[PDB]
Amino acid sequence: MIIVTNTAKITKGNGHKLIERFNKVGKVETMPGFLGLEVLLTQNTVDYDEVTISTRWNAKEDFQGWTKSAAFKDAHSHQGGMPEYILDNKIAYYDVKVVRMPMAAA
Amino acid sequence: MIIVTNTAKITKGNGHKLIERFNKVGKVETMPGFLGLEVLLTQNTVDYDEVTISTRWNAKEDFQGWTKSAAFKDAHSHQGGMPEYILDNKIAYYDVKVVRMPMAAA
Ligand code: HEM
Ligand code: HEM
Repeated sequence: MIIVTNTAKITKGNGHKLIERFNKVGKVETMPGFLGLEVLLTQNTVDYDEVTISTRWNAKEDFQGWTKSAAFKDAHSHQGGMPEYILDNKIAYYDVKVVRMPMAAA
Repeated sequence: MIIVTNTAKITKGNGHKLIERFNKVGKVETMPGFLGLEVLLTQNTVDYDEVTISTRWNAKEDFQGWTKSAAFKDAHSHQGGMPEYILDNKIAYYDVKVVRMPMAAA
């Protein structure tokens, strides 16, 4: 299981613009081995906003299948480019090593 | 829903020791409002290992309850510094803004 994150440093007060763009049903959710997408807003950021798009996958090849897909090319078409309010963008890949679920579900 | 993340930069090759410490049943899974814990290993880190412990909570109050509990005290009795392979420690808090679950492609 892997998580792929795209973390955007955004000019203060503009985070909500990037969140609104992901706040809708899309195509990545239909891909094989997709397990979930979440959008996070970092707390306590002083001079900027930080918005994280996180996607979780059975395996890296499932993510790679999506980035080759047509729907990825359709969802990376009319973006209006990278918005001006985006100061910095980091991408990271994580291996999930331990998962500990609640007792209320056990 | 919120996420609290502790990110440890570790001496390259020693990340498995921290992962191992969390690879067991603990007491945080028993806390009210706890929704899950996972441990991540960042890919393609050059000089070091990076291990992230992420915990998910229904509300900030639930996490606060946990940090005020005798279980958190006892787990953080410490009274002696961290292992020498732990180089740095960063804590972050996130608000979950959007959740998109897998969907049938039809
Ligand atoms: C490298 C610079 C990148 C920029 C500037 C960028 C920006 C954007 C923007 C503004 C959208 C809105 C269009 C839409 O959501 O339909 C979008 C689509 C999307 N991007 Fe990126 N992105 C980048 C790379 C990435 C990466 C690394 C991921 C990894 C998860 C990713 C995942 C997505 C997803 C899931 C969507 C939505 C597709 C859907 O709705 O099905 N993107 N991108
Ligand atoms: C800032 C300095 C910190 C140090 C030196 C530290 C150190 C430790 C150590 C050595 C353990 C081992 C106890 C065990 O394996 O159960 C532990 C437990 C743990 N710590 Fe930290 N910690 C720190 C902060 C935090 C914070 C702020 C969080 C917030 C989420 C956190 C999350 C956890 C979790 C989830 C556990 C395991 C709880 C369980 O197994 O029931 N740590 N801590």
